[PDB]
Amino acid sequence: FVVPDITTRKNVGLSHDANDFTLPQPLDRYSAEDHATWATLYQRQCKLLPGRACDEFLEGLERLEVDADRVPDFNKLNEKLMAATGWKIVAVPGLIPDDVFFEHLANRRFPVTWWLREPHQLLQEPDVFHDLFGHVPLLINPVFADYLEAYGKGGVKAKALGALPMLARLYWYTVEFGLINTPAGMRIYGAGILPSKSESIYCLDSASPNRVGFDLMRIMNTRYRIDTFQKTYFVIDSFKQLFDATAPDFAPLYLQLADAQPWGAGDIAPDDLVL
Ligand SMILES: N[C@@H](Cc1ccccc1)C(=O)O
Ligand SMILES: [Co+2]
Repeated sequence: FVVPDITTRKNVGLSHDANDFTLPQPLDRYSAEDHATWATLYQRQCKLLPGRACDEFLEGLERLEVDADRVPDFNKLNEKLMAATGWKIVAVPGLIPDDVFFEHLANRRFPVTWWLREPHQLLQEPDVFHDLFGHVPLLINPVFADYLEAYGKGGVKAKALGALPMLARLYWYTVEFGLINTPAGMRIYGAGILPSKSESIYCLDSASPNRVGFDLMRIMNTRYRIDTFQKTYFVIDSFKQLFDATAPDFAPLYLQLADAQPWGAGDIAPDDLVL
């Protein structure tokens, strides 16, 4: 049997723009159970993350006043975020079209899935805990925020050249699953890792995954999988290094990559700096 997925179930009776796919955050749809689920996830992660999350992330939670005991009011958070870096979050029903996503980032709007996972499934699909808790705190960092805006603006060129998957790989291996080295050890900045109960341990503690120095061409030539822990994590030295490394013209890189065989998710390339 085919049954409606969680995105369809959660958005019953609600609407989305056919242009920018936003809706006002439906505060009335959050149950007591949702706020409790948020509180449980928030508590779990805030216990686990010290000494694992990069310090900028944990500071962002505090400076944005991300609620510990309820699903945050997006408008209230936006007061703090707009003052910091001129960004705002917008509510979306779930996954949105790539062009809309890029257009949002290009305009300093970060799309956040409004609804929350059920306590039964504390998942695959992005929810508000992943999108808000995982992605938003680093937007208070001006270099990271500029990186996301630049990434957004880059969507037009990528789409024109049939290279959106190459940009998607870059996003995945930085914004979603990135690690950052520090003198105190490796830390986490990827939004896919920070909300997780188990990958946050594995990515720093396990001998299994490869930890490879960031390399733009390598990353855009590297496949990924969505339903398993990462076999490779890419490591930056700073958000500045990441912004600068991604500032050159990607057009000739895309054309060269278009004609190449990509690395598998678990491969170590000949030129990898393995850490
Ligand atoms: N430099 C890229 C744009 C981009 C910036 C930052 C991240 C990703 C892409 C281009 O020429 O299109
Ligand atoms: Co994400």
